[PDB]
Order: sequence, then structure tokens, then C-alpha cells
Amino acid sequence: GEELFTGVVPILVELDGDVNGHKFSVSGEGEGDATYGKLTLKFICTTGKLPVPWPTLVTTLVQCFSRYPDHMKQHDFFKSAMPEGYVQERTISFKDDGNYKTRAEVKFEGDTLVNRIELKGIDFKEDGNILGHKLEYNFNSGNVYITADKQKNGIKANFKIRHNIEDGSVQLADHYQQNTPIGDGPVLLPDNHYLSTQSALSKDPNEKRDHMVLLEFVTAAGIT
Ligand SMILES: [Zn+2]
Ligand SMILES: [Zn+2]
Ligand SMILES: [Zn+2]
Ligand SMILES: [Zn+2]
Repeated sequence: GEELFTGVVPILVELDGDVNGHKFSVSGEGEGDATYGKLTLKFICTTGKLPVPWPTLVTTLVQCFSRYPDHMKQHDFFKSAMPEGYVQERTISFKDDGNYKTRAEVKFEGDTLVNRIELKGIDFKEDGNILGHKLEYNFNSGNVYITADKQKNGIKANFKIRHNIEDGSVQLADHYQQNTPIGDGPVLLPDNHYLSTQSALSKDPNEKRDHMVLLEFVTAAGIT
């Protein structure tokens, strides 16, 4: 699967979500260049106004574009599952608030890497930082800690995202993640390691739709 990522790969993202009964959809398009751990995407809410803050969707909205250093190539599960793909499931628990449960299939459709997601959010506070839109439009750098899940022929990840609240505080979003291959072939089961991420959120000045432009760089580290 790593062979599929030596060049620039078009990406499509499609999400359907329901947060406390507020249904919405997001479509994204862009490209990835895993050689450089680089992603550039534009996401649009196709149903109107997004009912949650864009930063809370960043992690849900293709870790196969991570740059794995040559010395860690044997630990890249994500590319090894391609093209048939993988299922990526998360529970994202927002401290003192609700949670998202996500299910995604990440796979090739022809030359395009597609991330198709269903998101369900429950138990959110109408006056909280998420439904109340009190989060800043930015995204902090962080680490994603990966371990093998041999019994499921996949991986698990754990990490904490810290969303900045407008008043100066932070909204923690605890992430628990499981990935399992869709095809019945072999994959790479990694040693413990992490992914180091940085992300820049912007706007398209001519876009009147509710949207997010995202530039992300991700690099694997942790094994020498
Ligand atoms: Zn609504
Ligand atoms: Zn990301
Ligand atoms: Zn505000
Ligand atoms: Zn601030």
C-alpha cells in the first residue's frame, strides 16, 4: 500500500453527522502528499450552518498521509491497509460535556483516497462550549499515541485534544481510536510510536458557505 502514496493523491471526505438531534453534512476535497506528511483540504457544510465548531471536527475529517521516516516504514499500518482500506472508529469525550462516536471507512476509489464518516453526538449541553460555539477557530499541535491491536489485526490510538475556549481556558476532547482493515490481507502491526501533528485553520475569502480550509503536517516518531 505504501506505493500508492509516493506522489500527490486527491482526497475526498464525506461526513454525515447528528449532534443532539442537529443533523448536518460536510464535504471536503483536497490533496495529500505523504512524502511530506502534508494535507491541504477545504471542507464545506452542505446543509447550511454547522451546528458545532469546526475545530471539533478536525480529527474526524486520513492518517495514511502521515510521513513515516524510512527507519519506521515497517510501522505504517495505515498505508499498508491500502487500497482496500480500513475502518476507523472513535469515541471523542468532551470534558464536562457530550461525546462524539464516529465510524469511518478510509479507502481508495480509483485514484482518490476517500474518507466516509458517520458521526453521532450525544449528551451535549446547549450552553456548553460545543453547542454554544465558544471555541476559537484554531487547532493546537499535539501527539497521537499508537499501539498495535494484534487480535483485531489493527491498531488503537489514544490522545487528548485541547480546544481553546474564547475566555482563555481549554476544552479537553479525549480521543480513543480503533482501526481495523477492511480486506482480509496482511497489514503492518506497529510497535508503540506516535504521530506529531500541526494544523492551520483558515478561510477562503470568497466562500460564503460555512467552511474550513485546513493545512496539516503529520510526522511519525518514537522509534529509533
Ligand atoms: Zn438543529
Ligand atoms: Zn488531521
Ligand atoms: Zn464566540
Ligand atoms: Zn485564547
